[PDB]
Amino acid sequence: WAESLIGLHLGKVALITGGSAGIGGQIGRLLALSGARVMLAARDRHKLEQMQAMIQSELAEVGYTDVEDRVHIAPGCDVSSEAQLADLVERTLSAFGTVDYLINNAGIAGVEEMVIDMPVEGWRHTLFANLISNYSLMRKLAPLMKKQGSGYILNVSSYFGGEKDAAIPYPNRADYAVSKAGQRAMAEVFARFLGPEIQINAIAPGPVEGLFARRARLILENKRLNELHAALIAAARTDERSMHELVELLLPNDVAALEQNPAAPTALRELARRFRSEGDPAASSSSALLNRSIAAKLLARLHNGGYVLPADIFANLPNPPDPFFTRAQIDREARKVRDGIMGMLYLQRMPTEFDVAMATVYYLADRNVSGETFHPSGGLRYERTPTGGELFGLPSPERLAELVGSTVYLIGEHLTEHLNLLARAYLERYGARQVVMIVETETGAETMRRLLHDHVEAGRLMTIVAGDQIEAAIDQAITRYGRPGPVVCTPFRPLPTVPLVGRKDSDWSTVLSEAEFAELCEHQLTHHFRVARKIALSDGASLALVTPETTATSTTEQFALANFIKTTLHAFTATIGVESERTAQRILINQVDLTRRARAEEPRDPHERQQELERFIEAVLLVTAPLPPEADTRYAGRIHRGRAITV
Amino acid sequence: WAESLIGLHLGKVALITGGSAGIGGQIGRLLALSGARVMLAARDRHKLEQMQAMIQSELAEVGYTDVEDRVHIAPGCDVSSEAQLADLVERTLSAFGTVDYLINNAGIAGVEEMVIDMPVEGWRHTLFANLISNYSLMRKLAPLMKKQGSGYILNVSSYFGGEKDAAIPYPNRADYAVSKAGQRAMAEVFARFLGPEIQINAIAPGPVEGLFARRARLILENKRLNELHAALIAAARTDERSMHELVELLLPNDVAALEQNPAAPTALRELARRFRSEGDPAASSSSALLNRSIAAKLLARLHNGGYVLPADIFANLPNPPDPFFTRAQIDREARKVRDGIMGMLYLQRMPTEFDVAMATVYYLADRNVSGETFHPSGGLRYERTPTGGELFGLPSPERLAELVGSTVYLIGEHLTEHLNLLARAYLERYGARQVVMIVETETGAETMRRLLHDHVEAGRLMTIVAGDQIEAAIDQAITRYGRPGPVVCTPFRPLPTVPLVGRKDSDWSTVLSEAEFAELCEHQLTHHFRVARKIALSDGASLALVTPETTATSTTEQFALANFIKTTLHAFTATIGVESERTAQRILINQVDLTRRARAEEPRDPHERQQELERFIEAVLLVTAPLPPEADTRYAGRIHRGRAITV
Repeated sequence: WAESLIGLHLGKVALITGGSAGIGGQIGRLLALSGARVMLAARDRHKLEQMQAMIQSELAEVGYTDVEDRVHIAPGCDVSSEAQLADLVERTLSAFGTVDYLINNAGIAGVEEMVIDMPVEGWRHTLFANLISNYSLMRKLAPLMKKQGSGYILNVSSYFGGEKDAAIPYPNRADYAVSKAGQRAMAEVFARFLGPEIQINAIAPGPVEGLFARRARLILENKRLNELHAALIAAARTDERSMHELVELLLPNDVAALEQNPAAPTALRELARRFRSEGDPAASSSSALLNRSIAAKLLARLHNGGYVLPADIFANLPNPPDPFFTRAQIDREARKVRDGIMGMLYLQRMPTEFDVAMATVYYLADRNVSGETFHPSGGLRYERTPTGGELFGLPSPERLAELVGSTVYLIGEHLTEHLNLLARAYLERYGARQVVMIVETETGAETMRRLLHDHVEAGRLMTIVAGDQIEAAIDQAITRYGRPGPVVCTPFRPLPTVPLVGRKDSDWSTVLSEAEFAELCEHQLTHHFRVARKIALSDGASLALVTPETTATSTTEQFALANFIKTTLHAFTATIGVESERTAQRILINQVDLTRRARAEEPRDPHERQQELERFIEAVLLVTAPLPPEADTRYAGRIHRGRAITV
Repeated sequence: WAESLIGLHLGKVALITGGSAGIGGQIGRLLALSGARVMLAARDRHKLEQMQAMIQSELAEVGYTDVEDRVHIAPGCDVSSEAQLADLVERTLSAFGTVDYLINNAGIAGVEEMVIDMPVEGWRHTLFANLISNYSLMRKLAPLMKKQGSGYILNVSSYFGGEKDAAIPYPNRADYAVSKAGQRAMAEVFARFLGPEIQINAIAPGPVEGLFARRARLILENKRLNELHAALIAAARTDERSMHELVELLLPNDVAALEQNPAAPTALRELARRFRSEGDPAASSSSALLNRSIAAKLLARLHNGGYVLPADIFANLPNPPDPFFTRAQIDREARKVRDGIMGMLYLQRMPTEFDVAMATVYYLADRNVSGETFHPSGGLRYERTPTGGELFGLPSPERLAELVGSTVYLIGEHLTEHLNLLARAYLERYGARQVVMIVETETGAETMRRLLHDHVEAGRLMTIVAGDQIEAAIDQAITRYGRPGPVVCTPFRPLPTVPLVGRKDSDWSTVLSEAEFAELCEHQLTHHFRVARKIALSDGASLALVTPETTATSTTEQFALANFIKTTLHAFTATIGVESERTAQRILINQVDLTRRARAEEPRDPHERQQELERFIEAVLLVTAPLPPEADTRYAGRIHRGRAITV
């Protein structure tokens, strides 16, 4: 079976991260059998030593000599740590000299929560492990590749990272999806810079063959949380009771008593009815509203949304008797998950790690591909959200009427003209009651206060300085000015103008640093994640995520980084749109792109510029004007969530 | 170099069409060296015999025996002929029994004209050779593959056939592009049906290494045609002279005299000035307007657009002295073409046919991919048009004002509700002067006349029966009711409901026939091509191409065929949009999709249905309301052409 493989990569040196198991271990194995010298990096020394032994034993069996010189390991390697990645590269270059192939395979599942349950530090950790690590190793190894005149960077992404012009929603996995999309986007935008000496591609395997009760149980506990949270948020909107008083109705922990209470809000009585109808009579979840675990995670959502409740509100919650969910409900949801994955597959057969690695090692022999995403497995039935539509007009007069009397939050700093035009559109054209302008710095606040002096003097434009504490700034806005209806989130920072690759004979000293690439992710991805999380938790009606602006005079490097961010953020927008849709959250989340693919598409004169700024206002109004609630059908609801439009 | 290849496909039988040369000859060669038995089909016997000899000689050299039994040829095989494809399959199955791999490689360049210069029979010929041939061979060979429990269909498409969710405009190549897109779309939609026994994928190589003066000269002759045609059409719109009288200004064939004529229309005097400024003083094209060849092709455009001119109008045109274009202008355009192709490549190196075939033969070993398009070469800088945006509202009141007093042409038959709602929107809401309803049959005409009785009785709705003569029907409309402003083109026919695959142990007697697949292309692709060609030639202001309707009750087979058509037509729309943009044609051409990917996205109740039909009217108005001509900037012009939106 190895006959077609032996000799294919003879003389090559490969670094494989995550090389102790999974597809990474198999790529390491087959590259070694193909004749490459390999460094396998991973955390667990013991698993790495076993993999190294098996590969060395197989090389000896097919007739390699000095097998200890052909397979090295780098144990205790956590790719989320920049220091550990520098140590990995020093260890690899000491062992083998210049790396030919960087196989950026290492990956973690990430937080595995909905965005509104996702710790900000957990999201950042996923980006460090899964995405920033891929740039960091490229930044250290590409200079040596360019100097020797050849190299290959392969980022191991996923089908769930999307594809060119299409995002793939991955609910409960936004951190992972964005990381996977960023791995592909890095190949798409760096290929022109790294050519002609270096190839950069991604692989995006689908599901591969590699507890299921415990996951099905978490799905059911998550559904109970979502149903309770959505009804409490909906009730609080139109009831005179505070959220504290609404949550008190839950404390007897009695479904039938909540359903039958004529003074309970309709959203809570209808929910109680659903718990009885859809419930298993042998499950305590059919007669009790929640348990302490769901209660704690619900209280965290409410607290994270600026709702005022005492920390001990659930201290005396009656404990429902086991089972909360029956083995029958848990097993039915587990079959639904499993059957869901198997029904994705056109070929009705799960690919093996071995088969994917084999297709990958054949693919690495191709010298005429860069910027591409290879699907070593595929044929998948799954939802996709096309991105990059440019032909739109205004929303309906019915949706625009819903802006009258509204509280608008605008977030930004660098895009002062956009922010001014938006504030004035919402206030002067569409009868918003007030705009809260949330900027990064006092200097930004003063720039906006001078641009909007008339509305400031009239009490219609309030300014808040967020710095690096956007969630506390939004809490200040909720407390002082009221919860937001429409929200527009622009980036505080412009894109950097440093080189993305170095001259062949240079040290690359000025080239985008590992720390600068992290900062890019912080300012252009994490910023929107933090706002989306906080705004959804705080019951905002709508949220436009706005990418950085490219113009006819942007540097080629700014175009590359802009498109990196635009592609990567599409994964976020698509995922959180579907997560929100499927959990009955009102909020509409969509993306408005100020980034284009090519300078030739940008406005060239003042007239075309005016056209562009009018399209920007139109685009933001198209995604932020709320749906009159009768129009939020299943059909219209899916259209107005998780989409991106290009100005 | 063959060491990794020998044994990879041992025991397989492959049919390769176009197997005498190019990538096809190399795939044939490398599959044989890999251990496959191959049938190579092509037209020229002599080239096939040479290829067969070289491959047989190389097999003998690497140690195969009985090499005459391993490489057969099928000369005189024209894949555009259904009879010849049946003969090919009989010949192949006699030689080898069941085919494992169908390599649908054969392809022609096609007409290589803009749509408005493309004979309808030439377009049909391209579809027969390049697309319908791929279904025809699959229809004959898949039953045997399914019966034996395994098979592979590979369609050799092109990067210029686009990708999932993105069309790639290929000006002067609409027939080729649509054929290439259809090859990919066939893999995308058939994979679920052909699984699990059969894999179907496409390959989409970019430019490959495989007169250039003569092509550069045709580019310059084509530019002169386009500039003259655009100015005559523009002038005729707002001058009281007939096109015949406008063309008389050209007969002295004197650039300076046309520029200096104070009574000549501004569009023609400005064009004459451009010919002098941009011209080579040593070229006769700088002092003469045209030559007999350009004159004949111009007269054909005008005649094909229903303009009345005598056939001999150019009989006495003075012949400009050679050179019309200097070697200097021809060589500069040839360098521009060449440099254009080389500047597409991130890797700055042209892939070889050998390298692409090698990557392809490795790819064929992967058993876990279906429905995919593999790029064996790639890393290309080129324009793309994302498709499948669903979030749009109405066009601007300024664009809607431009509908007042307009002549609207609606084409269709099956979608009677859509046609009624459109006629009534344009007439009752947007003050169109008249609607010409162009249907296929008398029964369709009578259905629409009864639905629109009020507007019929009032003289606002005229009905024409086109049958299979849509161009003559449009000529009747021009003559009797005046040239069209906005035009909406819906398909006459619904999608068929026959099976797309047969049961394993059946003869497949009821499965979509080769003739039925041709008819699908005729009704759902050629229909829109014929209308686009005729409407652009006839100076229509705008054209919406509308795909077939899928609903929550469409058969799974109708969803597959709908999506086939939607993807394939996107290639057409994107190509003709850019062709029109780049040749200064006014007309706006865009696509409105009534087809969705999945039944779950379709409306489920009467309310969602009303929402959907309102979105349809909005979408058609968004692409058909003309631009007030000051707004048709370079920037706004590219936005409003070649796009697709999904209702």
